[PDB]
Amino acid sequence: TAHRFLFVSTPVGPLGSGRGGGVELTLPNLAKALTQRGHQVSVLAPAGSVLPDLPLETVPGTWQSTAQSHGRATPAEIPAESVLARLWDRAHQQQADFDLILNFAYDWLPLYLTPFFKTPVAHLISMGSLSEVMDQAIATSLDRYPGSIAVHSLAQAATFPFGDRCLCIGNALDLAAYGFNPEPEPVLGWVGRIAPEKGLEDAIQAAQQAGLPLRVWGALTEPDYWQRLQQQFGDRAVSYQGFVSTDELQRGLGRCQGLLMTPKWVEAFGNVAIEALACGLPVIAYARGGPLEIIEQGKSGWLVEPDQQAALVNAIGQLSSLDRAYCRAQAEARFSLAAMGQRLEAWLLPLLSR
Amino acid sequence: TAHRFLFVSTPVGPLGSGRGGGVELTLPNLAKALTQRGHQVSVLAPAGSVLPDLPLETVPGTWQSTAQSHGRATPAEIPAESVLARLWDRAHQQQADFDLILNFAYDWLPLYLTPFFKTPVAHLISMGSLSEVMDQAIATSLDRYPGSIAVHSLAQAATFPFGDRCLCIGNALDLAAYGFNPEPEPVLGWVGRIAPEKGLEDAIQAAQQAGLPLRVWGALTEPDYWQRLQQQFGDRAVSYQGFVSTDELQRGLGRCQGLLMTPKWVEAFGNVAIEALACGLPVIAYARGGPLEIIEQGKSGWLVEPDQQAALVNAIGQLSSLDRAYCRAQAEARFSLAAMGQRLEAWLLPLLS
Ligand SMILES: O=c1ccn([C@@H]2O[C@H](COP(=O)(O)OP(=O)(O)O)[C@@H](O)[C@H]2O)c(=O)[nH]1
Ligand SMILES: C[C@H](O)[C@H](O)C1=Nc2c(nc(N)[nH]c2=O)NC1
Ligand SMILES: C[C@H](O)[C@H](O)C1=Nc2c(nc(N)[nH]c2=O)NC1
Repeated sequence: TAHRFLFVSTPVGPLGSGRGGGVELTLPNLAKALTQRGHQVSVLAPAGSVLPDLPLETVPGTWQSTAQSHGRATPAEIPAESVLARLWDRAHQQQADFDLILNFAYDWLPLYLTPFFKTPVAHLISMGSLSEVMDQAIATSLDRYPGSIAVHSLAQAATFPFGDRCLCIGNALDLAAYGFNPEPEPVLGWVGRIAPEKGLEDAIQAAQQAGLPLRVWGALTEPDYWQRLQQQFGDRAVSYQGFVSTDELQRGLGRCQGLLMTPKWVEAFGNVAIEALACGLPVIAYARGGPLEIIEQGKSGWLVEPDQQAALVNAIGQLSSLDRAYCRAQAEARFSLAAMGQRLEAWLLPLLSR
Repeated sequence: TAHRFLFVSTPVGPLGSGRGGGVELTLPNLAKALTQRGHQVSVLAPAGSVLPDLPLETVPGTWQSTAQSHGRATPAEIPAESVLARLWDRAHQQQADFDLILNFAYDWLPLYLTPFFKTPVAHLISMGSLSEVMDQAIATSLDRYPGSIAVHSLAQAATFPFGDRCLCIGNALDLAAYGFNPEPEPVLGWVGRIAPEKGLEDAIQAAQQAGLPLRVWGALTEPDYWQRLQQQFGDRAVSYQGFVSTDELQRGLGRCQGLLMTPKWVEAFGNVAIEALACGLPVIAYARGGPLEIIEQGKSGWLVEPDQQAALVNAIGQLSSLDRAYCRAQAEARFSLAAMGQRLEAWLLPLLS
């Protein structure tokens, strides 16, 4: 029997701006996974948002500040004109139009509201543990609503004390949108929000030492940090490609011999890793966080000692030995929408009948 | 036509502690105003709250930081282990046991939560405008739920641009606990924190120029400040008579010929003037804020130019122009539990469905 789902997006910025990071890819991909199984999905998101094909409703208001820019004792914050508050008021108004509401925001409010809704609310947690108030809000929702919380990786789950009670769903891509490129140019790629946690400094330095140009795609979400990188490395240290659509990303990224992933934080998953593999691009990453669950050492990439420049330079030197077709094959075997649709249904359907 | 109400207290501290502020007096007095009319009132409050005579359930967690400590653009905040959040989760769980829920907290969350409740929620807003996020939340609940918001003073109300749509329910005391003293001693009273920047020097200086000792009730935190006062004004100018518990306050304050109210504008809202009037003590207050609405000029007291010693002294010299019995009469007509009960029923009963 087909069901009706409402997906409520992240409040940090509009879908398509890049402010929401990987959520802006994950949400529509999970929506596609369900619509391909016959369900109806609608989306609620901040004003300015764009989404192909699906019903979308947008709500004006002030964006949430990013959780990772605050320390562990920070209170939850609700700004004047908050888009997050507005989104949840609207969800509540329309709750009887859906069988289940799926929250994508790493915020206290929607977790707190869950028992205030009649319709069931489930939560996909995008990041590892960041704050006491969030840890507690997730715990409480789990205590009352077992099975209602999903995560992307076991490494992510292990950052929380209750991580074994979270379901790991991994992630998936719309594989039809990615072209396999068997013949790369002698250049490296890096893809991400241009934000301190992503460690772009490390990748610039490693590419310069390896002697290879670095092409950078990503949203300029932190203009102060971007100017600091310019101050340190100069304006000609990276070739900046802008923030681009999935179709432009996959064409550009496919041309690279490898994707460097150099996060300062513990990455929960890292959509860009699976996007690279989908284009036949091997991934060099630190052996920390989600990439440990994505890459196969010496087959689809390199997992190197965290935070060591020499290891990254060495890995760059061993890209030519990896089979790009193998990377692509791994993407097809593991990261399909069809398989995600199965995992979503196994997660969400039992929450409808209790 | 009796109903069952749930009162949810302020999250700034327990009831009985002093941190609850004016809510310490207001919530029990409004509850009595309703229980004396045959309704049932239960209370939810933070851990450590004490409230004789009413069903009371307490909730653990971190106190909310005071709204006045934050600037106008600051977001609403919910701390880890928030007592405010826990209060409202617990109210929601038990909402079907009540006809109406009355919020006393000057906080974003309860206003926002109002449409998530099936049971009606009303809000008694205790302060004037302090932030954008609180102002907008009150506006929204007014637009969606006309008549659902009350204030204590017509002024506080005017600090908001939608003030005209708030109901003023005024203020109440348990007048049966205050004795009328028709014959005072030749002394003046002052009630407040006994701390710098509270206007105490202004009052001592005026009483002294007028030739009367000053008796004070309140909290002392800095004994060095007390010594400073004694050294400046002489040890006969001012004396400490107690703290502010109702029985000690009513016994002591009624002996005064007048109460001097010399607060800074921030703390210029209301309560102690009605305690004075309830004892038959006329009030001499700076002519700003809450006292403008409470005192009837030249009848129950004198409203004077702020920060001017000559205006206090002139007023003190005209305390014999004022009828103590009339001060008490005004208290019984405006500030009784009976009169508050009437205003509360007028406010809250139309909101029942
Ligand atoms: O030019 C770009 C650069 C990045 N991205 C997207 O940015 C997201 C970054 O997500 P990831 O999970 O790698 O990191 P997060 O930002 O969530 O920490 C990925 O989904 C990319 O597809 C994009 O659409 N266009
Ligand atoms: C990085 C992750 O994909 C996502 O960009 C984020 N979501 C959120 C965030 N911060 C808040 N407060 N809420 C979110 O939904 N920071 C980052
Ligand atoms: C003045 C009022 O009676 C009461 O003392 C206050 N309540 C509150 C406050 N601040 C917050 N956040 N919430 C309250 O309920 N400050 C003062």
